[PDB]
Order: sequence, then structure tokens, then C-alpha cells
Amino acid sequence: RRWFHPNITGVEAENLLLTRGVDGSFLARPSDLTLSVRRNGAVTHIKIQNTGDYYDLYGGEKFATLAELVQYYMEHHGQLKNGDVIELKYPLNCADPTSERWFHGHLSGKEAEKLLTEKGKHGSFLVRESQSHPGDFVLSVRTGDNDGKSKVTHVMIRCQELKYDVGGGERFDSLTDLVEHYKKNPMVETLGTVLQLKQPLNTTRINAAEIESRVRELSKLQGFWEEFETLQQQECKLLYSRKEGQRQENKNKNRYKNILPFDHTRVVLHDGSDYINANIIMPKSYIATQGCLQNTVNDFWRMVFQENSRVIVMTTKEVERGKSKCVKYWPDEYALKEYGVMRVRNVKESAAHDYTLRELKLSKVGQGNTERTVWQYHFRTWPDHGVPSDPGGVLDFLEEVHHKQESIMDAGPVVVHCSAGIGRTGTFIVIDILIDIIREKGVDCDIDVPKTIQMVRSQRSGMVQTEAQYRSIYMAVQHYIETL
Ligand SMILES: CC1(N)CCN(c2cnc(-c3cccc(Cl)c3Cl)c(N)n2)CC1
Repeated sequence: RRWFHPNITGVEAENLLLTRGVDGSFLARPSDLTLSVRRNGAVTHIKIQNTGDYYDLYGGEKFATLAELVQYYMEHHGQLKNGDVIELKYPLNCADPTSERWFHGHLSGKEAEKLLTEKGKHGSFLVRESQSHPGDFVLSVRTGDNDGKSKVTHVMIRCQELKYDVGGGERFDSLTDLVEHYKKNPMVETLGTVLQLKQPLNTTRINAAEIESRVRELSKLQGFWEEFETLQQQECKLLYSRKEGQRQENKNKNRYKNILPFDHTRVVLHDGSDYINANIIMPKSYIATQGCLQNTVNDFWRMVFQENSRVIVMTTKEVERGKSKCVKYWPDEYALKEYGVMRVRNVKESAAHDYTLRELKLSKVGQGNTERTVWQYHFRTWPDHGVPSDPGGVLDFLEEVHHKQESIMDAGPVVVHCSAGIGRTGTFIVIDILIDIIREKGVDCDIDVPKTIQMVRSQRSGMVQTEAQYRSIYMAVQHYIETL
């Protein structure tokens, strides 16, 4: 995902495309985002907006991932705009290493040695700005098995006329190019030692007790944006197939036709006809899904029945800012409705300020002893744009949802849906997965927010949409620990 330039201006981008690009050259940049594309020797800037539900390209489609957006237009050519045909042919790759997992720029040689000694294993590496001779770089790698059976090796990286070397051999136009080369082609030391670059040093994992210290570090000039963008740059390792969602008979069952479930995690419906825009999320498991369509309500209840789910988390109104986000899939209080072969009674509604609880009874028509209570938790106060200012309401919601699920024996996945089921839905699941660790393992536990997002983003596409949501996950964990 080199075509993303994290710290570029429109002028720098035109320059880049005009001097180092050709027609069909393109990159993406933070402005909401901008897609910059060279055409007829001039640059078009296509606007992309994400306020927490999806990436909306002006004059184009809605996407779960910036990578999946580029993938779509590079293969599905002619769909990009005066509506004029704009071609993404040639990515212009970024050489700025700020969004790399192994680039701790301003790290001291001593501090980097301690980190690699306390947190590192065999193959933990990092690149830092040169201690004594500035403009140059140091690759520090840990190798081994106070036994002295392990060691931290330093490797000077020279920057000579905007190219990078380890004192010999090839000269790379970026540190990434050098790292990627010496990953596949490891340096072998005198007396045999192979300086293997296995995994970047983990600096994102903290002990839950020290959340307040980390959130304070990430708030300084911010790290929250720096950490998040390092996470966005790995979304390119999660371009898994979504074939079943693109099939003819299934386009009508997607609310956003390009926000599609991964084939390898999707809820397959049996006894029907097997498709729903829904994915199983396994760290208590979850089904992450989109708000119902008119034509998908019957299939939605088939899923809840099949999966033996007794709890539904809805974090959207039916309508937001004049747009439909989810159909009413539940009866009125005290009423009884049939959704295909599925029968749902609405036993009782209990209103709080932030949410409504609906006690629904679900069953198959013709089969009385198939009946189960399915508790629906409809969060009604989530702001139309962005994230709630105070996390207390969302965590109070989570605590009540967790205690209901825990109370039912042989409960299935907690079904979680918003509009497209990736922004708010992914935010809530991820907060719930993290708070759940601190519940089972106490404040003395290892939490690693981006590890958890990447694991959930490999199960459904774009599972945490915004930096605001990303930050809101930290504030949720901070708040939960504070109130303990
Ligand atoms: C200062 C720096 N250049 C940016 C912050 N940083 C990191 C490191 N690692 C992750 C990470 C952790 C687990 C899984 C995944 Cl996929 C990722 Cl990307 C991350 N998001 N940021 C350190 C380097």
C-alpha cells in the first residue's frame, strides 16, 4: 500500500505526479482523504469522505477499505469520473517510512537496546535515526534462543544522495526497499550469525493497568494518528475473496454493493438462499453485519435462529440524516409477526435514555419447542457523525449486553449491526473483546489495541473505520479501568 503518502499536500502531490509520474499515475493522501490521479498531463483530485460508516468517493461507490477501493477501480476500469473516464494504472509509491511498524525514528541507541531486551524475541528489529552522524539510520535486530544465548546487533544504514545502503551491495531509494530486501535476503555475519528480520518490535502492547500513561503519551504531538495510520497500511494484507457477495443473485441482498463479507468467515445459511452480508467474529463470539434491507429481514432472522443468538446489538436509528440505515426487523411492543418460516413476538420494551431493550421471542412456524428469547439492545444516541464524547454510556451499554449474554446457557454469537456493519459495529465488538480480557485476567493483562483490530479486520472488511473510533477504543479501556 505504498500509493498512500501520509504527510503530503495537494501541491507536493501534483509535483510528484507531474515530475515522477505518467498518465494513469495516482496516489491517495490525507486532506476525509484525496485520490490524486494524472490524466492528459494534468492532475484530478477525487474527494473521499469517511465520517465512520464507510469511504464515500465523490462520483463513485462506497468501500470498506482504501486498498479495496484502489483494487476495485484498477480491475473495474471505466467506473471513475465531469464523469470523464479516469484511469488508476500506475501507483506512485511513497518512500516516507513514518507509517512502518519497525520505524521508531527518534529512538536512542540505548533506549532501543532496552526495548529489544525487555520486549524482543529472535528476529525483533526496528529502524531509528542515526545517534551521532545525522540523516543516516540504524537497523537494530535481536538474535538468539542473562545466559548470553541472545544478542542485539546494530547495522549502520547510510543515506547517500537519497539512497540507502548497509555499507555495501545494492542502493535502495527508500528504507522500506532496504528492509524488504534484507527480510527476504538476510545479512549473514562473520562466524555465521544470520541477522534475520522476522517481526518488527512490538511497542503497541501495554499492560492494562498503564492505559492512562499510554493514552497520555499518544495524546502528545498526535501518536494516535501515527499508530492508526500504521494500522491502515496493513489493510493490504487483508484483500481476501468476497466472491459469494458479488454473485448475481446476491447483489440485491447487499445494502452497499461493494461492502461484502469475506467468503472464509461469512454466515452460510442452511435449510433454505445461503447468503447474508454477515461475518463470524472470533477473538464470546460475534456476528458483524449490515442493517437489514426489506428483502433481507427473513434471512436476518434465519441467521439468528441458526446461530442460536439470544442477543442483538443495534447501534443505529432506522434513519439517520434523512437516509435509511436499517429496516424495522422487529414487531411493535406486544405484537406478533411472521418473517418467512420465522415467528417473532415482541414481549416487552424497556426504555433507558441511551438505548431500548426489546424482549423478543423467536421460533420456526409449526415447531413450538424451537422458541428462545432474543434480547435486542438498540443504542439510539450514537451521534450522526463521529463518536460519542463520553464513553460511560457505551460501556454501560456493553456491561448490560455482556451480563445478559453471560446469563443465558449455550448462547450463540452476539449479533452486532449498524448500517454497513464495519465502523460502529467494529468499534463496539473491539471495545467488547478488550474489556472482556480485563474482566477474565484482571488489570494485570497484556492488551494491544491494533493487534485486536487487525485480527477482527481479517474476519470482516474495514472493521474500525476512523481515527476518532480508534481513539474512542483507547478512551473506553481507560474509562473502564478508572471505574474499577
Ligand atoms: C512509531 C511507529 N512508526 C508507528 C507506531 N507503531 C506501530 C507499531 N505496530 C503497530 C501494529 C501492531 C500490531 C499489529 C499491526 Cl497490523 C500494527 Cl500496524 C502499529 N499500529 N503502530 C510503531 C512504529
